[PDB]
Amino acid sequence: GLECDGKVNICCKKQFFVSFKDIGWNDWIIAPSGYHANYCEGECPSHIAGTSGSSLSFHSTVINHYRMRGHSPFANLKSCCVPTKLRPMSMLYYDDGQNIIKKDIQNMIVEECGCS
Amino acid sequence: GLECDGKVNICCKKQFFVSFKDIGWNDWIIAPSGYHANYCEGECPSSFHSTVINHYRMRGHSPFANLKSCCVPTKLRPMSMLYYDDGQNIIKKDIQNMIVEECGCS
Repeated sequence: GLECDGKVNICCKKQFFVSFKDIGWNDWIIAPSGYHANYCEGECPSHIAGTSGSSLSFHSTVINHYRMRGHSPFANLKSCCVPTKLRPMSMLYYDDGQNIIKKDIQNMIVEECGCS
Repeated sequence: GLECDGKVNICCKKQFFVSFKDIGWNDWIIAPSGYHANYCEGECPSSFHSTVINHYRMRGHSPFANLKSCCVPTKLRPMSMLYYDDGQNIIKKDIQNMIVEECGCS
């Protein structure tokens, strides 16, 4: 996907450092202390609706069929800058099961952004 | 997530069938003849990742304060497709990101 930079106002990927101390979950999360989660933000004008960087999925291609030619409700449904690919991250934490757990938690890190 | 009925106002999956004959794609796509593509619709009012973003938005934090949460696909499934290629060979291939399987708030 696109990453933000000087003069990029459309949907793009930016950094976002998560501190577990800062949000008060350092009591249950042992490791890591904080990590690069990233995030997505910016305008989704119609000429990039549904895209994920320089790819357009098959699903997004069907939706754009309807949107390009103004069918309802697809002509109206807004397009939003959102993660389209995320990665898991190993975490060590206290869980209710009563104990300390290590496991890959899915969907922790934004790898690619796209327009819904 | 949820599946839309006509009652729940929160983000849910809307069932939506597409015929390839209908939209003119059946000259390239041999099989299947259509499928349930589905889509997302519904409010995202007041994912680990989305979770942490939500935390900061709820504080007055000038990064995420104005960042709107949207109803978007959170899982998509592949489907087996048979189609002609740019050399008119019949190709059988799993195509990814064909079906919206679940919807969530961003």
